Amino acid sequence: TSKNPQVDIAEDNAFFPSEYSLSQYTSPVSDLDGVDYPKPYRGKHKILVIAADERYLPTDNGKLFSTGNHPIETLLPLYHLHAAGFEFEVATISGLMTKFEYWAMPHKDEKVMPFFEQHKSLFRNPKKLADVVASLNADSEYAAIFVPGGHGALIGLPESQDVAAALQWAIKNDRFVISLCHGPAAFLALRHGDNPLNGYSICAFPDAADKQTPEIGYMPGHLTWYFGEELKKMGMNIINDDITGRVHKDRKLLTGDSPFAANALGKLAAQEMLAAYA
Amino acid sequence: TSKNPQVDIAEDNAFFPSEYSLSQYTSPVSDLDGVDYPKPYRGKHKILVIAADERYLPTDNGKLFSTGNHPIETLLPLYHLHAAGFEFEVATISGLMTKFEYWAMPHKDEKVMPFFEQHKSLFRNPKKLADVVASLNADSEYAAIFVPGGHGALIGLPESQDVAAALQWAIKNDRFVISLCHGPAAFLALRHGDNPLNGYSICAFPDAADKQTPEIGYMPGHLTWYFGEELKKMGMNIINDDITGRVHKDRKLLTGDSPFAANALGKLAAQEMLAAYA
Ligand SMILES: [Zn+2]
Ligand SMILES: [Zn+2]
Repeated sequence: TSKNPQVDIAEDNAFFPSEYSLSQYTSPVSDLDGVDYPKPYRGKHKILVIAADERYLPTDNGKLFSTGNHPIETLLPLYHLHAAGFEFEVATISGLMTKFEYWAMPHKDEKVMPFFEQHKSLFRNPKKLADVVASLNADSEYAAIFVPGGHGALIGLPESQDVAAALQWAIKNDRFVISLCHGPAAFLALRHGDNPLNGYSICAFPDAADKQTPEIGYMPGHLTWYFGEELKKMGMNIINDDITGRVHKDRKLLTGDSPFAANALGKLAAQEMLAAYA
Repeated sequence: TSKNPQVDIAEDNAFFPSEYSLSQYTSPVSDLDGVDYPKPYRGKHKILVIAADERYLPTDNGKLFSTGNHPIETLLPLYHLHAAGFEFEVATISGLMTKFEYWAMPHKDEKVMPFFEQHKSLFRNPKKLADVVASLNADSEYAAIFVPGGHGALIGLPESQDVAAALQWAIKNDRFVISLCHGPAAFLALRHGDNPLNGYSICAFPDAADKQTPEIGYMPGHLTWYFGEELKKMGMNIINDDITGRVHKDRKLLTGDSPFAANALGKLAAQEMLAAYA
């Protein structure tokens, strides 16, 4: 199994992660489980998902990493939440369709795939974040904001005033905020302004790992910046410097360190949210 | 040469045009020529290009057409204009990178490719249209707005208030407006508001052709709507119902019917613009 990045002919000088990377970090079936919720939430609040509308990430050598939102990271936690009784809505800054890292799609998962198929339109024809934000008030029916990981979360989200307003609303209004892997990079939207996440702790994909993955061809080059240290400059605490599939809780801020943490984050979020709404 | 659409593995159920389509409508070298401008424009006005930030177009059968801006259509006219002394700037509604139909890129063109390479950053890191519009005034240094074709021009542009404001500025301020193929679909941004293009005539890709190309696999399905008739409802006149590589002029509105018209549109635009600015 080669460690060389693979060609994405759709774009100019763009690559998918190497075969080795894929054999070691993806699988045709997920580790989705523990989906037992006999007493589901019966209210109206939904999960607001802020997804990636861009697939290509430029690396330090000019090459583009063909990324986007991680399917395992996005789907598992929503599967648990949907099962727990929480439906979801999807939004992107531009309003353009969600861009997934399909090379990580568990195409043979007899549960995840049909769940994906039955909500495909929500991802394909998302709402424009700004439109959602304009209607926000203390009574808005969103029980939580979910920012899934995938390197696509590094594009736009970390510098969007819309994401900032959104996060500000959620925190100020005592709502849940869920994220994993690189999803917390969006929290950087709060720099230069009121930062209600100051002093919060989370786990996430460590910058240290991003400096190693290209060695195995997960990406065609190095990142041009690291969200970990920036978040630390923004007054946030990152508790891990490695990948173990762990999850963490700081009040209503629920996070995960990687796709290996997706199933666990689902359980944690479902458990925490059910208890709050019942 | 097969007439079956080809798979774009980067996306879910997305396809590039068939081999047949490509053998008959693309080429490793363009028909770029007649680039003779001994007395180039020596002012500051630039060409403002409004490009596509989305590559995937949903068809009537749920399948996605892997499109974007047509490289021949985009590059040839800018090559002539740049040669004529007019540099250019690129903007997209979202600010995300320009998405090209690389399957039409003349990868062996010893002129177009280097010209592309030397301006790549303008396409990759475009300005956000709204930002450009906010700074617009009668003295703004844009001699023309260029909306290249490609089916990607059908996404977002036809319903963007930013594009409407932009076109309104150009017309009201006696600037040139250039477009071809599906690029004029962006003119539909003017519906529901002041429409300074009412009564204008142009040539463009005929709806009739869009209803045939899928038969040869250029697209994986049929369009969900046709910009031709809408433009007609908006008070515009489309002079052609076929593809001949022709170009047309209506005051400062310069257009083309397809990629076969790109080289000619370049000459026309360069000629017309030089005469106006000198
Ligand atoms: Zn559902
Ligand atoms: Zn130049």
